[PDB]
Amino acid sequence: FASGTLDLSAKENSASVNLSNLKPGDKLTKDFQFENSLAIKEVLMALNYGDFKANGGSNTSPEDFLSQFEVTLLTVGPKNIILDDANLKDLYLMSAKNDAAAAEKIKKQIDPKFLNASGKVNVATIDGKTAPEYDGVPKTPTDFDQVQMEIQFKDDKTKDEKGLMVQNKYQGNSIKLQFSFEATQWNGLTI
Repeated sequence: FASGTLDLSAKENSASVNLSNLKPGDKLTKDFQFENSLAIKEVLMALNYGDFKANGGSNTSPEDFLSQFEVTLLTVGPKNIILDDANLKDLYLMSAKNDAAAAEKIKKQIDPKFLNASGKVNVATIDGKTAPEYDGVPKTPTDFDQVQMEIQFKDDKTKDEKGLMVQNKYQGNSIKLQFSFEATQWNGLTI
């Protein structure tokens, strides 16, 4: 329940998540508060992954395991839902590769006001609105909303011909995630 502090003045801000010893339905939650007074327009989130291990589970595909997870990301001023149960594979391909087909899957749900041309997602809001929605910046830039992230192992509940839970193919699997957060100037370049 302890929030994480991302100092936007820092060179790189990233948060890692270890997905290990989980079972379908499990959720992981983390809060982030930004700190700054640089002229920041956006804070762009992207996802990377790695270190997949089968650990005796029948699945040996890193991507298939990744595809079992969803992320909900919101900001708190009411709560503003930016990403709602976005599939982690789709989010990886969009935000790491700017893959167009993957972006289309996310664009099904997301308000394009949060989507950066690069494929990364803007998570910097002030009372639920992005900074460029405002008519200029005050002499002292307002602190950005708190960010809340929820990662869940989706629970299919599908059985096969043998009556076994199909998602047990992932039993034992582990993988590591890293979410990056990049502050941008008002011209859109990294600070």
